[PDB]
Amino acid sequence: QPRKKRPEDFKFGKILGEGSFSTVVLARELATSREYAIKILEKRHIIKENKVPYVTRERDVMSRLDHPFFVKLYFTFQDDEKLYFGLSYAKNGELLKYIRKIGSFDETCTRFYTAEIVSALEYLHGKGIIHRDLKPENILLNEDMHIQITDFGTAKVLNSFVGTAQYVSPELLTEKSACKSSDLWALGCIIYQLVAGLPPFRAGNEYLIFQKIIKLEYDFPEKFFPKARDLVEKLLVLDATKRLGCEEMEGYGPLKAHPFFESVTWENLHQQTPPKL
Ligand SMILES: CN[C@@H]1C[C@H]2O[C@@](C)([C@@H]1OC)n1c3ccccc3c3c4c(c5c6ccccc6n2c5c31)C(=O)N[C@@H]4O
Repeated sequence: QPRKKRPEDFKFGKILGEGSFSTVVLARELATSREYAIKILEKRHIIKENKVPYVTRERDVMSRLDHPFFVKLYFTFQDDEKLYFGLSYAKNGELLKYIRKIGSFDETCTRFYTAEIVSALEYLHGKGIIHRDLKPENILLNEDMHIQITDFGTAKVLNSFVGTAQYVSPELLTEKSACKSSDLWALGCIIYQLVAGLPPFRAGNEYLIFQKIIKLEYDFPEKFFPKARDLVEKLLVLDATKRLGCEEMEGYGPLKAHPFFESVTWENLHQQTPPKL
């Protein structure tokens, strides 16, 4: 394998984002000119906050990801005080950004982008890994406009966690548990948000949001594409074992077979050219 890389091999640039225990900075490797998104974490802050298991799990899960719709971990290293993860750089940023720019997606884009996510989850769940905090802010877009799902610091590899309020599944609020269906629930929310322009469960604070979630309290606007609406209702189901896509419902075949995906060719999605937004 190559020599361990170090800080001096890069020319760090702008900050792409900040997390609670980390900072992601765009860096260009001097010897190759390649751009990487480097996640930086302070060893002391992690130990003081008892996050070692979390950072470790994050690195282990990312090291197993080998698919075009997911972030790729190219390398890691550390100096006396910090940990460095070398990640693939998704130049176009958050999907949420596009959602806001154009308000909402027409049908061709909703279908294309939902298909990529479904295809990514099928690959993720096939390795027995669950994200647990899937959302438009975590789904990035590469230079070609294909998705790049990242942020695995909250993943579970087949109850100690609750992601973003608006995307939390009901089982998480009434059992502290979570599984593949939790991601499918988040998927439903995301599909609803692509078509409507906003997530299904909204309210003044988290308590009120959690309240609507457990009572399955949301509704579709008049325009909502019929087939997408049907898919969403089969995803936003209170009983986790009744969601289209889960093992009890027989997996991904039935989900990918949904009428909404009728015209979709699942086989080579990352080869296809994305519809313009
Ligand atoms: C809430 N959105 C943030 C957007 C911004 O910073 C964050 C922290 C968040 O992306 C999920 N962020 C991460 C968090 C955890 C792991 C990896 C990343 C990451 C990558 C990237 C980016 C990024 C690229 C372009 C604009 C904003 C970006 N942000 C990130 C990243 C990236 O390109 N590769 C890493 O996966």
